[PDB]
Amino acid sequence: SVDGELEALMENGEGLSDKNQVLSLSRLMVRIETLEQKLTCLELIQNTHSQSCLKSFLERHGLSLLWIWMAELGDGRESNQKLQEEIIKTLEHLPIPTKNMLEESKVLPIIQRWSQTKTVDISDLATKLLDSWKDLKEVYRIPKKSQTEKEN
Amino acid sequence: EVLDGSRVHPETYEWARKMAVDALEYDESAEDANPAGALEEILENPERLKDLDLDAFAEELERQGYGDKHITLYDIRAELSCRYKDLRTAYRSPNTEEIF
Repeated sequence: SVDGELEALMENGEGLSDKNQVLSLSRLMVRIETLEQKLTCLELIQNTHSQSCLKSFLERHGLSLLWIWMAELGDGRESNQKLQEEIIKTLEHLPIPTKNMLEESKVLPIIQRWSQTKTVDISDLATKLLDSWKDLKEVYRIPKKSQTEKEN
Repeated sequence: EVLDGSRVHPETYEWARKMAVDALEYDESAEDANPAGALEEILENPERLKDLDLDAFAEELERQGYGDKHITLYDIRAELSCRYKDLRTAYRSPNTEEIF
């Protein structure tokens, strides 16, 4: 059971302590559908003080997992603020080192959308999230925008 | 160490790696995605090099401070398309007049 396996990760209090625990959480999040499972993973990740574990969640589609959990909530509901609170506390806690991770995973447009879409204030949380990503490490992608047709 | 079989000068190595990784749109999630794997892979799969906006990349190099590189980057694309392609004209049989 997803809930039983997730509570087994909660059992140490220190969040995800190792690589197998993170992989297990990743695989749990791949199977998670209920509100409390999502809230629990988010709280577990916020409680996960291990930088390498958090980074490995991101490596394991972690932003895309959060983006899917956010998408099911739709573009504006108040009960969802309970989940969005834990989602943004987790996103704030997550050490994303590069800006294109956010472009790939599509979490950023939802945080912008939710910040505008008027008990911890989700617009404050969403606003607290936007700034930390400006400082991300030097990357450029040669844009594949080319109109030269692959040299025949 | 594969570009040693190419005209990409040691100066240019680092730009070439970047071209290969970006041309594949390769994995960027960990340092375990080493550029040498992208080289070998793109070297086998040259069509992926051919669709990049290298002109913008040259602007970026201009922006970092390297000046114009437009022609230099078109040369790294030609190297990866076929390493050390020998440019000598195709050997051809002596013409009748040459023979005479």
